[PDB]
Amino acid sequence: ASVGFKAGVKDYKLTYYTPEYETLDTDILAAFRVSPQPGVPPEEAGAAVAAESSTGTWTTVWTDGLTNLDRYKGRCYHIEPVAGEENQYICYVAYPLDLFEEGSVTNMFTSIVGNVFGFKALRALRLEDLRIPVAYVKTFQGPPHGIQVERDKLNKYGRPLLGCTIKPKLGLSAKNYGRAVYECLRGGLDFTKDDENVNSQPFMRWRDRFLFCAEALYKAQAETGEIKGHYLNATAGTCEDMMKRAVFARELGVPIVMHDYLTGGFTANTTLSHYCRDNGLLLHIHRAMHAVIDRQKNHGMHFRVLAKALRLSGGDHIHSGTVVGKLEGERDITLGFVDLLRDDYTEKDRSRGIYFTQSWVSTPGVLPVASGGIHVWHMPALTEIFGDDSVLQFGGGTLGHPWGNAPGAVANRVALEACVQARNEGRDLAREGNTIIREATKWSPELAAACEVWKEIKFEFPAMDTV
Amino acid sequence: ASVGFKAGVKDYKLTYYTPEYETLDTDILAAFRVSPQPGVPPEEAGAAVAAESSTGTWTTVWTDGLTNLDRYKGRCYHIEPVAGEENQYICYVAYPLDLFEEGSVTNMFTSIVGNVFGFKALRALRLEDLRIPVAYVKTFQGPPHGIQVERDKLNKYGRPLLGCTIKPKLGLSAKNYGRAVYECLRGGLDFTKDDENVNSQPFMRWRDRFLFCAEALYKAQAETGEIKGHYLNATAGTCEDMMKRAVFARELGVPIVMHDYLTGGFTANTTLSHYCRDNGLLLHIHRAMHAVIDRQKNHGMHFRVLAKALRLSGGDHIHSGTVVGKLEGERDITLGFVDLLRDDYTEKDRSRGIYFTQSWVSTPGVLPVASGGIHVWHMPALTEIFGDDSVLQFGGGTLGHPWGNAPGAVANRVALEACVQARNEGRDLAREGNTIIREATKWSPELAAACEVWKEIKFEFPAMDTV
Amino acid sequence: ASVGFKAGVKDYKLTYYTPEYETLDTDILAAFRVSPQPGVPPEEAGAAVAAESSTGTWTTVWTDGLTNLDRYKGRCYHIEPVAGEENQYICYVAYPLDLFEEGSVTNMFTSIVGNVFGFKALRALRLEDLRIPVAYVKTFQGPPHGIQVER
Amino acid sequence: DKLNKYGRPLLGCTIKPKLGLSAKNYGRAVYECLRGGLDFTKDDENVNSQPFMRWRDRFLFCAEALYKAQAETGEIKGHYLNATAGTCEDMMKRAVFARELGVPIVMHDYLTGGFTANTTLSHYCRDNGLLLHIHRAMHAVIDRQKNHGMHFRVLAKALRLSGGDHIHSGTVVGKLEGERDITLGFVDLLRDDYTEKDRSRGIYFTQSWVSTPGVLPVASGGIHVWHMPALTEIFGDDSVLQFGGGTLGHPWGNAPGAVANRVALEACVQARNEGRDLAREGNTIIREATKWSPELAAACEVWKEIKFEFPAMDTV
Amino acid sequence: MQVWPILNLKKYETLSYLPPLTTDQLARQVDYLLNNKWVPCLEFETDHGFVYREHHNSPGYYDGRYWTMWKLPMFGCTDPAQVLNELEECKKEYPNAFIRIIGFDSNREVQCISFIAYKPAGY
Amino acid sequence: MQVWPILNLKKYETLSYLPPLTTDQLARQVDYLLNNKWVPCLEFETDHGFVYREHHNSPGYYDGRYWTMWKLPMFGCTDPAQVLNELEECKKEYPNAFIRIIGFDSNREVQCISFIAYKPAGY
Ligand SMILES: O=C(O)[C@@](O)(COP(=O)(O)O)[C@@H](O)[C@H](O)COP(=O)(O)O
Ligand SMILES: O=C(O)[C@@](O)(COP(=O)(O)O)[C@@H](O)[C@H](O)COP(=O)(O)O
Ligand SMILES: O=C(O)[C@@](O)(COP(=O)(O)O)[C@@H](O)[C@H](O)COP(=O)(O)O
Repeated sequence: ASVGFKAGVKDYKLTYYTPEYETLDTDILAAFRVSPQPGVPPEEAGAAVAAESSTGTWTTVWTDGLTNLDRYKGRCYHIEPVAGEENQYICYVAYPLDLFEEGSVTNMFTSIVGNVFGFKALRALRLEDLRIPVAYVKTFQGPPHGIQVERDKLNKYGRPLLGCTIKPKLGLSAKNYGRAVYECLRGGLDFTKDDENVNSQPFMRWRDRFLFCAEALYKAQAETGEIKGHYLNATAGTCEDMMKRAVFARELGVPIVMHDYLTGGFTANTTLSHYCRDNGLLLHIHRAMHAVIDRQKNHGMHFRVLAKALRLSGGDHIHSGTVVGKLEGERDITLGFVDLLRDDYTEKDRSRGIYFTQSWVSTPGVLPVASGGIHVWHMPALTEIFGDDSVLQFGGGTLGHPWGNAPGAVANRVALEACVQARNEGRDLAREGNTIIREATKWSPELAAACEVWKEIKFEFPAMDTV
Repeated sequence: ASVGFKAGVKDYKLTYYTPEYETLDTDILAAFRVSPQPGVPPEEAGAAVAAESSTGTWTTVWTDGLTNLDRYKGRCYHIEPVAGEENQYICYVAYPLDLFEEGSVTNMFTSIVGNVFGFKALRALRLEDLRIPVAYVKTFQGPPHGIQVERDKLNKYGRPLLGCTIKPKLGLSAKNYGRAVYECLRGGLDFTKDDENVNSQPFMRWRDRFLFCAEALYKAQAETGEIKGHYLNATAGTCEDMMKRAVFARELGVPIVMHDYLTGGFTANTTLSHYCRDNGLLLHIHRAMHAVIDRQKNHGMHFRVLAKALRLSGGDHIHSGTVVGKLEGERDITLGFVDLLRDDYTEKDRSRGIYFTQSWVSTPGVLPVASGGIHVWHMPALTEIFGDDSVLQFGGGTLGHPWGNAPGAVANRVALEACVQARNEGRDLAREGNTIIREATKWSPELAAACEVWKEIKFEFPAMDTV
Repeated sequence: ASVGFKAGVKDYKLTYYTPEYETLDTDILAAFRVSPQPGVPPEEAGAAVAAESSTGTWTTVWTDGLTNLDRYKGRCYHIEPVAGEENQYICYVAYPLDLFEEGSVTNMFTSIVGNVFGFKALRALRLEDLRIPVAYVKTFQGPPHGIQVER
Repeated sequence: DKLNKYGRPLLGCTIKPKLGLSAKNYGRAVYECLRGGLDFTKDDENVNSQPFMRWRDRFLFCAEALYKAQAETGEIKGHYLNATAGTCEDMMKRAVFARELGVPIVMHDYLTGGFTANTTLSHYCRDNGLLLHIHRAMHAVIDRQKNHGMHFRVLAKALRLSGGDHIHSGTVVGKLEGERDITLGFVDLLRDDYTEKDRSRGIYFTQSWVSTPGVLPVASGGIHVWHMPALTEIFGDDSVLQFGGGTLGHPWGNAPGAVANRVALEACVQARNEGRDLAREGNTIIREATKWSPELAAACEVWKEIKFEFPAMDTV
Repeated sequence: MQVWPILNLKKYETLSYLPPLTTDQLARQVDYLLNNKWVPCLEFETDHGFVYREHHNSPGYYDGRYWTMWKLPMFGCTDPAQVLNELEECKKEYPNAFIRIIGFDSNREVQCISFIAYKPAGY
Repeated sequence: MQVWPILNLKKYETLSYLPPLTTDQLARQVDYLLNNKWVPCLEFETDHGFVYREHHNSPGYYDGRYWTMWKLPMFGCTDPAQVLNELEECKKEYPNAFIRIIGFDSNREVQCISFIAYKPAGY
């Protein structure tokens, strides 16, 4: 059935606002927080977003008649006002499965988030959530290994894993990096790591660092009898350079490498994820740059969307915030996306900002990593918030210990184990946290010295990203 | 010279606020628009930004004594209040050359923009500009070809180049795509192109599209006698897939491919840029997703920074906005970054948002591309704003013509040439624009038909991103 | 929740005949034309087919307790007699998506049709149809071109 | 010669449940089976690479487990790693990693994977010193009925040409169909250099092999300790006897389940070598062994009354 | 400032940096495992109490991760005394072995508990 | 439920899981070999009684498979006493060696018999 072609511009709502539409189980659904310019009706704004991110443009084109636009168009099917907000709405848009390239997070974002945020007709736009249908989820590899496999390879069970970022961030030589690494690992930490911006620089070239860090990690492992790892950074300027670094890590026989997925990019990250699966390397992921995009409530993309994208592209760990540390992260929102990263199924829950029910059809879970301004006194809270399946990282919290790295590592390991034991015995980490730490200081000089130093350090400021 | 190690936290301003510092010509300079939380002094906020993006952390670490922190630390050297803004400041930070990996935009952003935007102590943060020293610029390849070489390969001189995005965005088959392409090209357009989200999908696989588009472009070129191109999209889910697509374009002997640098990523983009230089392919770059980051004045990264990053990583064209079209772009800010993309030297000019003088040491210029909601009546304004060195793209503006693609192409080519001739004769495009178009409609039926349809279409809304 | 391990053989129908099961949209469904040997009840024959082509064997193994067999087992969820045929039934079996390797027809047939056709307890067996869920279909490339592209 | 195993049938075990176990649990089961006396353990035929257990993780954990069992017992061990895959490329990647691990044997499902892929793998195994165990999954779809299809003996000849070091041949006494005379007929066609026409065993033509190596027949499927005398008598030393449920179904676990099977086998080999009639004295030989082997006694109690007897569809 | 020792300081993963568990502390850990409905199991090792690399050096490969199973996992066990009883029995049979208690979560198929319950002389 | 031992449980291939062979049981095995017309031969080893991998780790490669030949295979031997006699003689010369009896089938060129006939002290 076809009607003639009439040149000219028509309102987007005539074709793209579809309130009677019932979503299919194969549709990708998007929840957009839309703030229209004065005089632009919410139905037109939502329709414009749906049109521009799928099949339409600003004027009528005759070529629409060569296909069946009804099966390809994006559709704004529901709109709801945002409480306690001026002229802001949550618009739900449905995208047919056929619009997306299989296994490509790059393609998915290009459509949904490519051009709509710049429309003159909108003051602001934020993507809050995406319902990824199981049929699309199956086209991705997902994490190279995932929680279960990682614990099995490393033989670590019953407690959060412990890591430490070497400091200062930049400026140390390859040999000094390895020296710091051995001292941290021998004191009880499971992992040490290159900082996110440590790639290859004049003060320390990557191959020299990989070599010295391997020597240091093997020495700490032999000394303690526990498996150790040091995340070697594969982030690089080109796909080729990234691969060369991953390849040398493979040659050294180490267990884990890392990548900055947003600054390196999805295309490069997916290549690395596949390489890690093929070569048995664990992949730690940094979310460097995420706050440029996800901090403000009125504009950008919420972190939960970036977290889902990483679980599809692939990563064994991903930084998820600390809640109590130096960087922003509200408790409920955080618990919301931590479930989205670890579980196989998460039901819609607006109180935690989860707009859609999401199933993963057995795609492996990703280990959340809490890092950034945390110390021994935060241990009970961290253990309580994240539970066993998490990695807790202490950079300044280890290298800032008055007696050095090994004692700094001991303090963190003892504090963690004291909390795990207390929790397992039935104690309330939330009510008894400080008491549990104090009790441990009676027999651990290393912990006592750490507690004295950071006793009054807290990070409390109003959050910008709230439900 | 060394002082003892005292564990504990100290204010960042003690080490990172350095108002007496004279910047070196090798330093990367950053201008941050900082909005501190109540009670956080601007000097401390600026110092925190400088520390966290370079060498420091939240507490004192003994390892600082193993290096010379004075030569590696980032430094907030100047702070100025923002006029007509509450508790907002422009903080200038200097980063030594040694902190960066040569030829890696990925590494540069990881440091400068990696973690600072999420500090609990800040309400908002925006990176406005970066002064890239010539010593760092020389470590990059830059555009595979650049303006001069591109005009020389295509034999096109004396006027803006003309392109057209095929519509609907998604939903057309490979054969229908080629049919639309031939009709557009034969009417006078220099280029046609895959839309940014057209990669490889169920309705049209990439190899079929490349093949039919090559057939269509060769037919239009033989018919008209003018060199033609169709940007084939190489954007893909992995580095490997991206390379396979670029390789087939090379085999077909076509002149140009395209990539979405932000959704594909810098690592993948740099790999493609190098491949294009090695194989003589022009590289058109889409900035899909940029508005998620650069729209709001209070938080994010200004587009001028993303434009500089692309000129380093590499691209022969980059979308730059239209000013008068459907997507946001203020005239002065736009002219500012267009100069940063094309010229060898641009002097500081705060009225256009240019915070630092920037030299390029002969790195090729990039052709700005105006695309998005423009039509024949905008021609005089576009020609006046961009001048000859630009590409003007009309998607709906060609395929929305009442008589079809070839006549739609003729209308755009005639309108452009009428403007070029008028300008060359000394006429004021700004004052006489409408008259010049009307005169041309007297002898061009194709232009007259287009003018009737879009006569009253304008896009005027208040801009969010202003100087 | 776990019960002890009791060594020994039990009827397949105790674990694999599941008439109250509602199929999921992600399950691969199979319609088998089953002809049991005399004395083998259709429920046991259908259950044997479901067990042997998914997770079970002929005697109880303790390792079942290391996983959650409920999420992995094949299930005979429906049986219907064949009209005008002696002692022949159509048994419907459901297989969870997780049992199959993505993009591998070889793996799909190995499970569903690998060993069940030789059971001494059956006289004959024919696979009539398979419902391939869209989630599994998406893991395959399918035709290199297809009708439209070829024309 | 490579494995240094002589004078008795080889013993294997298929890990169960068929699907659903993680990579680490697979290796744990493997070590326990191997340390009790079995020569081999193996991936089930449909264990390729799935959401619950990806192939590379399995290969890695199984290698760790097999090396531990070998060091503990002093006897060479193997775990057949499944190379069956969706494409030739995937199949090759799996065979290549097995080579890297230095393990001795891989497996392939020749009918579901296909002859073209099987021949490629067979050549790769010859070039890299890997033993190749072959599963006949899907054969019964083709060879069960007497009126239509292709008899298994034709599929067995095809495998000996394409290539495989072992091939499943049926058990006769187990849960899957296989008549004694027909089976002995194709077992000769798989092992010998020359087999004369013999219509009583369904051998229509005399077949010579001009020294093409023989293939080891593998009896697997519903067999247990009480079937040992019969299996030894039917197949003789050159065979592999596999006990999946027959090992993992033992009341005391895998290692004791393995011991029960190894002891039962050796008791039969010793009795046969001494001149005893396995056919007449089978039950007595097993009972005698239970007097000194608690592991065997416990297995015998459990499976005492389990037999699989139904009329066969494929008869001469 | 104390220097963290270097000699004879081998560790045993979870709970090994705390003072040795008393009888009651051990029983509490077993209770925790049973209350969460995890399946208890004992493993022992006499020859290689620590991880090493003899057969391969590729990423993620280590020898010594697998120990030997004491009997079978205790499916259906609801009494901590049964576990502690098996521990004593394992100790009497293998006084020279390291013995650990693990607890399986069968839905996720991951060990949610794992700790050393007995160490031979001089460890 | 008995737990299969872990220590000092090295095995020796065929017949090694049965109670040790008595003199008569050993003689019966030798008779079996001769009745089948296989050629008997003795092999002994003092240094590496078990397989290991020192020189290579590729598929199918193991060190320790080859032992040393006692004299020569007994071509034409028809009396079990001759074999048992050589066994005693080998034992007197190498009381510290593992000694096995093998039987060759020369038409197929495969060893059809192979079993340990003597083990040194503490094995
Ligand atoms: O540079 C830093 O700040 C850190 O190295 C932590 O150092 P400290 O351990 O010394 O605090 C990063 O791991 C951030 O935590 C990343 O942030 P997020 O985890 O929120 O992505
Ligand atoms: O999807 C679109 O809107 C376009 O295809 C234009 O279509 P029309 O020509 O039909 O308007 C893109 O080129 C945008 O212009 C990109 O925005 P920017 O150039 O600002 O990056
Ligand atoms: O899935 C199964 O049934 C088995 O794993 C045996 O398990 P159990 O050892 O537990 O019986 C296969 O080896 C079949 O024996 C193949 O049949 P065939 O050998 O006739 O090709």
